[PDB]
Amino acid sequence: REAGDGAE
Amino acid sequence: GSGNSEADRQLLEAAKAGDVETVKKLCTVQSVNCRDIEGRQSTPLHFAAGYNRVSVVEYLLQHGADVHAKDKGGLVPLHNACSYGHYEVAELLVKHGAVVNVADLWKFTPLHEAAAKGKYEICKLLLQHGADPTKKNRDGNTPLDLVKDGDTDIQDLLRGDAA
Ligand SMILES: *CCCn1cc(CCCCCc2cn(CCC*)nn2)nn1
Ligand SMILES: [Cl-]
Repeated sequence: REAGDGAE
Repeated sequence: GSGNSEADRQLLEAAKAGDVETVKKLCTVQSVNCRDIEGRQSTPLHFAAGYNRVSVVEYLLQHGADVHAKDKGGLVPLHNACSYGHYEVAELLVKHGAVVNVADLWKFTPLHEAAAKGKYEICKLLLQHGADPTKKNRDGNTPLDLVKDGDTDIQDLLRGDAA
């Protein structure tokens, strides 16, 4: 499962 | 479809960066739900949600952004907000109509994301808006099954034991 876009 | 223009790429950048003035200039009915073709098909809203660009999120919601838009994995913006811990953003999305029990292609909900990433206040928020903690993803796992052992606050929350 690949990561959604974003940061935190 | 016909892909993106340079202006569309400029909009996606502004949304991820929090450059709200640029987003206001570039957002059109034709561009507000464009997709990042070379990435994972995030919309401006996916980016602004994931990168905690609250002013951008507010603007986009008020100018036709699709709260329900799916990226290549079936993530909607609320997944991104929850994964990355952005509470105000998550609340905003929920206020506009985001589906709290939405599942991606792998049947991960926003609560699975928040649990896995150790975001207690996001888990609590989602619960306060009707998130179902019994939902199982494609691996058979509930949000609780994704919680690290050190996140005992989250474990208590999902068992029914938090203050
Ligand atoms: C599905 C997750 C994909 N993923 C995450 C990682 C860890 C490295 C990521 C780099 C960390 C990073 C991103 N930013 C931007 C600001 C939030 N700053 N550091 N690998 N793969
Ligand atoms: Cl912002």
